[PDB]
Amino acid sequence: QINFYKDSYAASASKQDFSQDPSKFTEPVV
Amino acid sequence: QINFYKDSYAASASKQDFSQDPSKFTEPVV
Amino acid sequence: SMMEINNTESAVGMERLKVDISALTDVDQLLFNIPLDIQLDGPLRNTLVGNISRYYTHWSGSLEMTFMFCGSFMAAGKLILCYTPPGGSCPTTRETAML
Amino acid sequence: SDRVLQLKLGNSAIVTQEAANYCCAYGEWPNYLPDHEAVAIDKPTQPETATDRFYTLKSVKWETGSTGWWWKLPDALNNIGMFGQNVQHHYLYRSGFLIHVQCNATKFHQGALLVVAIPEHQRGAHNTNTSPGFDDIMKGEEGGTFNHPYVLDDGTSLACATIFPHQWINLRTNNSATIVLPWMNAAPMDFPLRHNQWTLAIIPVVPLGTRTTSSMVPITVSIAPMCCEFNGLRHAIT
Amino acid sequence: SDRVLQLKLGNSAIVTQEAANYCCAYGEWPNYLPDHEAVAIDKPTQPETATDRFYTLKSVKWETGSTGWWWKLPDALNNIGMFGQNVQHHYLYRSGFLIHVQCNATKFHQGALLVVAIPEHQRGAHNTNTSPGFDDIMKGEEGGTFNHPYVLDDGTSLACATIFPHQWINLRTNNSATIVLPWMNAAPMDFPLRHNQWTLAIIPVVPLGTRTTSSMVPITVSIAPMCCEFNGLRHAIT
Amino acid sequence: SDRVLQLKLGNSAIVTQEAANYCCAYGEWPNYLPDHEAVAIDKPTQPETATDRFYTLKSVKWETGSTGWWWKLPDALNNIGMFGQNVQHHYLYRSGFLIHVQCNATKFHQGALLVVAIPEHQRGAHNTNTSPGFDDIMKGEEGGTFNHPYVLDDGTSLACATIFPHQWINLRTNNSATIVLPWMNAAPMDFPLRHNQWTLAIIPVVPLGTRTTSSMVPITVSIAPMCCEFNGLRHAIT
Amino acid sequence: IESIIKTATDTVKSEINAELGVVPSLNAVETGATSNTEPEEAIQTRTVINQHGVSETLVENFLSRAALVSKRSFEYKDHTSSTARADKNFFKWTINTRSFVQLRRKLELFTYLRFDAEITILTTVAVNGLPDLTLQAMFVPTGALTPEKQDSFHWQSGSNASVFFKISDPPARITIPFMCINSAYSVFYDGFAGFEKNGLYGINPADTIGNLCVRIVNEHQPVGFTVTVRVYMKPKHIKAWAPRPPRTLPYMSIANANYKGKERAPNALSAIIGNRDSVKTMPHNIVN
Amino acid sequence: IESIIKTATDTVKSEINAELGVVPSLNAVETGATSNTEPEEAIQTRTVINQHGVSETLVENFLSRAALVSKRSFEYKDHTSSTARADKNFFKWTINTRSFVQLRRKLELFTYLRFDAEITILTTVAVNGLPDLTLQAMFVPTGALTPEKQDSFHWQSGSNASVFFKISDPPARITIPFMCINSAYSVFYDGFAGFEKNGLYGINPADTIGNLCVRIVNEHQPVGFTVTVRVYMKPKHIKAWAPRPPRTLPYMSIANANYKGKERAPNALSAIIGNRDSVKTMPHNIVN
Amino acid sequence: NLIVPSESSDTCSLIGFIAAKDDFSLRLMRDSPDIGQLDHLHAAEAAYQ
Repeated sequence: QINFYKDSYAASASKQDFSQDPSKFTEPVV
Repeated sequence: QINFYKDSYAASASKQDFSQDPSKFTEPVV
Repeated sequence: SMMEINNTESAVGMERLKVDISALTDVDQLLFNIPLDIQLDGPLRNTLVGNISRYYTHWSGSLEMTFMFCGSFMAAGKLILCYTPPGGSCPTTRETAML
Repeated sequence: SDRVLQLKLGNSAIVTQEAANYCCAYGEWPNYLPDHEAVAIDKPTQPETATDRFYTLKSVKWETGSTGWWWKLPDALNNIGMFGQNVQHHYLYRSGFLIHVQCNATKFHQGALLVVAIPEHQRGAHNTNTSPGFDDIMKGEEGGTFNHPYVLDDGTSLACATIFPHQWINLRTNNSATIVLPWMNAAPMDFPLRHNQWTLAIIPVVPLGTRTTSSMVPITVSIAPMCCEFNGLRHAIT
Repeated sequence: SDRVLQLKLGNSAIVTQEAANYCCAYGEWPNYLPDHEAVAIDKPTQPETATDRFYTLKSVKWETGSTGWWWKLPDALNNIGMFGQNVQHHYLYRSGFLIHVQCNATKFHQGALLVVAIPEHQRGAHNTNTSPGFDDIMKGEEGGTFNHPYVLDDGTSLACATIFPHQWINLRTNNSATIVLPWMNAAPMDFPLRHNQWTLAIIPVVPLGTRTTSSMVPITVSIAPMCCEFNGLRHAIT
Repeated sequence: SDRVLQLKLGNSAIVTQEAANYCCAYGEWPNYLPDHEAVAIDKPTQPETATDRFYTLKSVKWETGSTGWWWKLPDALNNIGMFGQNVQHHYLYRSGFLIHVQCNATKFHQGALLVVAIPEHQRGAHNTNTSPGFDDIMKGEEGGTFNHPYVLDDGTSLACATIFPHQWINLRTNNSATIVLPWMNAAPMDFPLRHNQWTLAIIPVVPLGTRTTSSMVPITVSIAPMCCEFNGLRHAIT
Repeated sequence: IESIIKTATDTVKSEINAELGVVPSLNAVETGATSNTEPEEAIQTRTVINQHGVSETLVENFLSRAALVSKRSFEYKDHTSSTARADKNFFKWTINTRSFVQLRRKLELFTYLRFDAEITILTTVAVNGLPDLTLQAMFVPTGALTPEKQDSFHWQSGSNASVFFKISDPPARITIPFMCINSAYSVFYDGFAGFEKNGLYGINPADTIGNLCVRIVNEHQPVGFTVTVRVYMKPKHIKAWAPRPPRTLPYMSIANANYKGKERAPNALSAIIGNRDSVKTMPHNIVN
Repeated sequence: IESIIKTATDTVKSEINAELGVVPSLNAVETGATSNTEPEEAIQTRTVINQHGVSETLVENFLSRAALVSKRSFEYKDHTSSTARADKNFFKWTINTRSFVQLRRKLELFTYLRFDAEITILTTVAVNGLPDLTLQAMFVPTGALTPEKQDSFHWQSGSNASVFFKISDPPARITIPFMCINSAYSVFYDGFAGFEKNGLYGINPADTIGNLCVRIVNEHQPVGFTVTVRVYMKPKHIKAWAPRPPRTLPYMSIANANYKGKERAPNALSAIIGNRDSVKTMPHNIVN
Repeated sequence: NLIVPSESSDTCSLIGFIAAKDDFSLRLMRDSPDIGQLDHLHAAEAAYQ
């Protein structure tokens, strides 16, 4: 959000990755 | 980044100069 | 930048920077082996690749060993310089090392 | 339709007539190391038929009082065939695996096999603070018997072991599990003699039971490395 | 200009600063077996860096009373490195060779080496009707010393041995011969443990002579297989 | 092609037939002080042929037990010729240097010279806290012998001295190093009698060794100032 | 099929299904696939627009909660007479997720983790008035030279990232980056660190962050104080691979996954889940 | 050829090279050039897209880490009976990179440095409760009038840049600019400062920043306190010229580059690198 | 072999160099273990006087 530092790892936590793929676990078959 | 001072030396460290020339050291010959 | 491959006793000062090789009566003899730990103490430590990397912990990329022969112009010889990737012991015979 | 399955790798081939399916582990098929992920700069040897083939391990006797069996990969294969000679002569390897576990019995036997491939199975010893040594982990071709498979020998749960790539050999339904493992390491390649990425684990969740004449029912394991690379050539170690 | 030569094969590389040239034997560079010439139907393993590299043999002491040295290929290399393990694990092989024979002395020494690569060097024993046995032919990594190199140990002539692919190491002029051998067999592939196609032969036509302090002058041989194929995978034999 | 080299500066000229190359130090050729970098406002005298020429220093006897030799610039030249008279009569100078170190022996001798030009070589005395005095640093035309050249007499390393502008006189390969030094100072000009920017350092990394008749092998140094300016004219000091 | 899922999925209505050939309740566990029987396919459902967000189950939100990783009460006094085992006004700490079991079991849910440590160092002080002590927390890499004294010259921090902070200040929070040489922290390392057979099993030093050498910058004061330094690590920018069974048995050590279990159920070796009377006995039964 | 290099360079694949005339492994050290033998040109490589950033090796990032440059514990008490050598509640300090060897060896890697000092003055206090003392750190130029007392009238700071700060506050951070009369700080000064022959060798006063006169603004309190003032310098906006061999031998003094070395290897005079048995003896050998 | 005539020295020398390539990279900066400091350096007390 704010991130006045020069390093991209120093930012806040990226709590926005809503992409999920359960089908590599629930349906791992070919 | 921020630099609310009136002096350009008072700013943060300029960690952006990626220009390098190793050929004045590794190949110093004519 | 020069390696101290001759990091032994009785090599005092500048004799540590050069490796004395001689004529040999036996076949395919080991002359020297070099510890490759840049980050640890050894021949690579007091080098430009070594002293700067001991300001760091994680290092990558390929090295570059250059060996300048300093015999006479009449001196003829041939050497093999085997970089063995790790896992096993330091190879003591040439048949082990040229693989 | 999916009960018959022929797996042609190299000169090896395995047909099976009671198969369930074949599990492409985490939805990932094995591949060679791409250039953007590559780290070792030298050209890797990719033999493609001398290693990419089914190396059949020693069968283990599936019995009543059995607790389990585990083979750590590639530790099961570091001395077998041209995969073993490429392991001993190279510092690095990157190989997926195609585990095909064979275990059949009659239509009167019962039992269930949790054929589960555990990535990075850091084992734990029981009732001691001493870590498991080299001989307790690196069993080689023989594999190891589970001591407490109910906790998978690391304090975890067998009940949740289906989070890993797994298939079941229910002797009622099928007789062969097939798990196709990709390269599962944080590093792109690794040193095979001191690290094992996948650990095939075979566990009697339902024991072998019948009322007929007790024939020996063994469990045969046929692990095929897939998409082998090998960097860092040197002398052999063994 | 042609005196300097760097030969980069695999992880191996050889520079030489007093070279004459490099002889592409019979005007033929090594290649893999094409499909129209192919016989074995299974896919050959082509490791391309584990074998296609300089395997440096043991040096031999070039002396005054020396008669010669011979190494039969691939018999010199059937136990060395990943070429040796591919030989022992496969029924067939097809490989060219890049022989680079190293022998240097001072500018005061004299001598001439006939570095000649003889295809199908059927040796003969002297003053007997018994054929040379297995131990007389298949010396392995050590190689063999010529008994009568003036007739090349088969009743032929050394004087006409330049009909074969050859180079000379005249210690006056150069110090390294380089012969690049193709696959020289009537068959496309062959069984390596009972047949040798090329025989590197090294002969003192002019002996080592000088008046200075007698340093040991050895002859080092660095044979690199080229364009290796291997069909017919099985267990190792050695 | 690059083994022959003729360096024409002023009335002086030096040919050499076994040269390696000539090192333009830090990729920088000497030039006069530009107007945007200029500080002293008066018009500098630029004699351009009375100083821009090879002033050949005294030769030093390259022996077995020798530790090294160093000449500090322009302290080696503050009393020689028209460079010395321009030094004594002016407060400021700005001059690059073209060091050409001559040292030859036979084709039977061996040895290696680290001809290295060290900018701002603040020397240190050994086993004392007292700084080196005026006589220990400002040796003049004679130069100084290294006391501990393995640490370059300042606690640093000889092993890393190749970070400076350097060339090697390997008596096997060449017999003359040539280093072309620019103006290396934080200030544009400086007072020559109390400061030395470049220090030519000549170090026996491989000592002089042979088995023939021990002729005297000396090391001759020919330092040419380049692009001389001189501001601040006054009486001479010496 | 990778898809963006922000809320839990809706439930479509369904009707009476009487169809040959299509048996959606019948599935094959032996394939290893989890059963794809929808609730529409098994029972008769209504239309439900499910607005329940799945955002709190994100692995970023799962693991980015600053949990305790280190805690040392150490005496702050004259150490001229103390033994050469206790903390003489400084402690080294190899930064280690394994010391405290709430964060350890959460990070050992996965095999490989790629996170940035947000180290918060809470220093608190008790008397054996409170002083306003200044503390240095010099970050030393794994295996590098750790200091030997409080006033040793390793604390000058020529290149090691020291953080200087006070007790009266808010707690010092720094961000340790992703510092593994591999592309993820091997939480479990089935293998050995060394090439010889003496190496410790399971401990990959690439998984190890480094040392956290923490001293008190002030000199020794005439009364002794017990200074407790709590270190809180918040994993952030988290990518997580290959989830594992959560550990049921109690931990024995920080160096390995040894197990003993409780003496009785629950969480025992022979019985993880607490026992009941029979398989047909309901423990929490609604008896009216 | 000057080029912008953000990541380490990629490795192209290569094939079997058997060519006369082109010998890329053969190079000439006697020219002084470092060998341009590419890894493609020496051995047979694969295509590697190298994404390793070179940003942490930047000389700005190399030297802009605030390292210790000064440290004085000085008594804070009645100085009416103390000797006329100790700090009577103030200390002058000629600002000097040479006092502490971690920053000194880093700055002595180069010959000429152009940096701005980011001086952070950490003051910490111990009792011989802690007071909240106010400190003045008056920046005096090189050679100018330094104060003689705590309450002398040089501390009024008519033009000298004083910074007034407290112990309870965050540490006082000021920015000393590039204050050399030359275009770079001569880290090594092969020469003399004076025109007469009495001048100190190696010490250029243009390299010297100035004095840092630091007093405690409060009067003397009835109990005595030991106040330790640590000064941390962060070089910034750094331009660096002509790198040097890093110093291997231990430093002897701050005024010069004298050397004695350790008694034995490592870092000794006759032997910088630690000894081994022979040139063909491998010390850390993988023996199984 | 190393083969010299009767007028060259029988014990020749090898100077071994090492540099790094353009592939090379360094990260995770630390202080150097090549230098140490047991006490204050000499005249460091005289920088305060």
